Amino acid sequence: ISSETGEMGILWEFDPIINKWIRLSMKLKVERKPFAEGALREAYHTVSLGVGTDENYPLGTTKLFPPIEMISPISKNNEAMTQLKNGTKFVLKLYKKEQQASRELYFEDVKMQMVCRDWGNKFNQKKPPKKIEFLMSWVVELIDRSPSSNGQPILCSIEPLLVGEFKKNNSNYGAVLTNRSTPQAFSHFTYELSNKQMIVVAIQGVDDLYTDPQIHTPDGKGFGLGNLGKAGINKFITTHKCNAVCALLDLDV
Ligand SMILES: Nc1ncnc2c1ncn2[C@@H]1O[C@H](COP(=O)(O)OP(=O)(O)OP(=O)(O)O)[C@@H](O)[C@H]1O
Ligand SMILES: [Zn+2]
Repeated sequence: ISSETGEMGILWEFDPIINKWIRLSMKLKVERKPFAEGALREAYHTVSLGVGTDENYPLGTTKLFPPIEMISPISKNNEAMTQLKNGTKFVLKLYKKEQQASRELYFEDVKMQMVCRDWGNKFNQKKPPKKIEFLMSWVVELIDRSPSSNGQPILCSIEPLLVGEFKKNNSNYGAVLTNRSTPQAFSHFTYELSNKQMIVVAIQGVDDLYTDPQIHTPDGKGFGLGNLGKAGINKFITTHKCNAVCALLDLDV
């Protein structure tokens, strides 16, 4: 953590393999205006002023989210310390004018992204023609900012900066928006290999470095408000045509 000058944040990293959140602190400097926006969020260029521990910001005043038993007591090891080290340029995302964004939802979005990141590794283990990867994402509590009209602290999510032409390959409701095979085959892979317990769609990013994915599950629970359940899964099916990569992976037509 550097001096000076920016704003402090509590930084949360989820680690799927121990199934725990890792709580840290960082300092960051964010541009006043967004460089981009989509249906739900605005994105801002940001630079890291370093990552440190959470010692100064005691947890549990009580009523915790995430609850204490979901939090690692040790945080010495994490991705943030290298990927957001001092001087790193990265992206910060805020929900637009939010009504429906509870605290739990931000953590849901980050966890969802980490799950998708596991699916990417699993896809890559089949050695397809093009490997894929999902970016890290983290929750940040912007503790230096005045709480909202309702007294909630300001939350956001952050992720690495993608350099290149950002493209959306499918949506979370049936749209197939480019001719590329790998993104559609990856979505189908997740459906079949999960035994239809889930699907990853809204495959989008620069080349095969993806971010902002969306998972549908049949019960429609969790995975944020973009989880459209069976309906989302079925929409994907109606517009999906298998391609050579699906064939290479031996997926059912
Ligand atoms: N990591 C990144 N690096 C560079 N640009 C990004 C990155 N993530 C998002 N963007 C840009 O910011 C825009 C909005 O971000 P994002 O897609 O995460 O939110 P959203 O648009 O609300 O989600 P959706 O469009 O799927 O509803 C994107 O459409 C893209 O132009
Ligand atoms: Zn297919």
